[PDB]
Amino acid sequence: ASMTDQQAEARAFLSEEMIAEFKAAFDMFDADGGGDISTKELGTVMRMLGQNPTKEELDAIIEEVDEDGSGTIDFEEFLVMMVRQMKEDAKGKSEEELANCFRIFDKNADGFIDIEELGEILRATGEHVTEEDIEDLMKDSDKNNDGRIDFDEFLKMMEGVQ
Ligand SMILES: [Ca+2]
Ligand SMILES: [Ca+2]
Repeated sequence: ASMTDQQAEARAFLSEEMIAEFKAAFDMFDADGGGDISTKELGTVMRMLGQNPTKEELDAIIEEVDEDGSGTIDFEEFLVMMVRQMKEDAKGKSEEELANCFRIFDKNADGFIDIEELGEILRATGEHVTEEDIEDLMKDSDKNNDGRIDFDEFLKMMEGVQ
């Protein structure tokens, strides 16, 4: 992926109204109307738009985009950086939520989901699940054949591909 390839993929990931919303905030720091902002303002615009880069991440980005020393980042490069951050933050949110889901499923807090806990959570959804359906999910998710689902197997069960 060239930079332009990365920029075309960044644009394809976002709806056009979202792109124009991001440009409306970006434009408030341009002033000069040139299609770019100081790299000193990148963190501010990113956080205004709901992203949370660390300082180390921002330094890494600035160094990626400011090799000519102009001290600016353009809008197309800004979109590439926003999509990278959106993907990273969403990944972190999903892992955090899966760890909370496991702590709820594991009613007895022993570090495993057993067939009784699994049957009880699935029946409470209201779905017409049978004991055979519950046993089939258990057997398919239980990689090491100990009769239970630990957090590593839970992550694989839920994420599915993984
Ligand atoms: Ca348990
Ligand atoms: Ca197991």
